[PDB]
Amino acid sequence: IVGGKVCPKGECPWQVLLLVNGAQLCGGTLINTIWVVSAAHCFDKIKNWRNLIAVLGEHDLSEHDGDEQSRRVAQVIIPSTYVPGTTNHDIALLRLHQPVVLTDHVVPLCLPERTFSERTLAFVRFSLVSGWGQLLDRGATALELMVLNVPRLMTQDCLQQSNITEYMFCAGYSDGSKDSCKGDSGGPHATHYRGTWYLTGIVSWGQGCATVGHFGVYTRVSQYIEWLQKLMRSEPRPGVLLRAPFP
Amino acid sequence: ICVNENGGCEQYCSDHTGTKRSCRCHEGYSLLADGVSCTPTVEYPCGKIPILEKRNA
Ligand SMILES: Cc1nn(-c2cccc(CNC(=O)Nc3ccccc3)c2)c(O)c1-c1cc2cnccc2[nH]1
Ligand SMILES: [Ca+2]
Ligand SMILES: [Cl-]
Ligand SMILES: [Cl-]
Repeated sequence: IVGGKVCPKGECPWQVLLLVNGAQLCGGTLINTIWVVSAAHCFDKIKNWRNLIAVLGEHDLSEHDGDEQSRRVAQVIIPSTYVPGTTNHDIALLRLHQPVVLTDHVVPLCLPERTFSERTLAFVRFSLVSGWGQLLDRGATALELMVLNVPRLMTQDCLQQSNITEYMFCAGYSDGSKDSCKGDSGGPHATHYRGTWYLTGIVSWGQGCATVGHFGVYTRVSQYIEWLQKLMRSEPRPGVLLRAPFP
Repeated sequence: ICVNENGGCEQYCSDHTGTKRSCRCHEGYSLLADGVSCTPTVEYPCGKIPILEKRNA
């Protein structure tokens, strides 16, 4: 996150940190005790699928304070329509090997109904994007969980103000001040409505961050609700990586 | 209608045949008798921030 602030500890309780061999991979979003939503691209290069760790209740990466909860990733589910090294259908559903324990510091974000998400949430101007990504373009990553308020653009308006599909949306600023960025991917775009927070977006990717004349690109989660819901009701299959048809 | 003002619903909303409308609530919530409002039924419902909820309790 560029141009953001520190998320006070426990105020981003749905935020997930993904690790590979102890190394920062990506972000994620907790939607249930065993389910995490992330970005498909995060997994393009995964060699040993068995070394994937999800961390909940994380905040300051430099310390252990005891609120942290680590789980192995038992399943990574990706839409069939996703092509590695691209942007379209940049979504992933992760199954935890064991449920996390809900606490003050570990809470899931509401996965909304499609209709609600479409007719209502999609019109809430401002939403919150978070992560432990780069603080700066070509910069170091954050030790402390960062958050950023970003406005959402209609796709028409996005293009005017500038490959955007119906599976994406634009959010942010073009002045180059404020953006989500490398290391943030798979993180939540979280939208408030009537005292509750919802999963509207996933930090995808693009060229740079905080690139003048550009807007941040996010996976349009509303497009995936039914797909996600069906998967969550399904029995685990052997092998970590699973390609599931979309729609 | 659900398309307008969210049908007055705090959360989820379904249109029915006629001038009929049904509000709903996410798991870990219950619908109040006003037929629009949702209240938590659990300690840690989704999309709520405990330290902030407690800060106002
Ligand atoms: C760059 C970049 N690299 N990863 C990355 C993070 C984790 C695993 C993999 C491995 N996947 C792979 O290499 N696929 C692939 C496949 C074929 C060709 C090239 C790449 C990449 C990112 O998240 C970004 C990223 C940029 C960006 C800008 N603004 C907002 C967010 C942003 N995120
Ligand atoms: Ca820590
Ligand atoms: Cl099944
Ligand atoms: Cl495997």
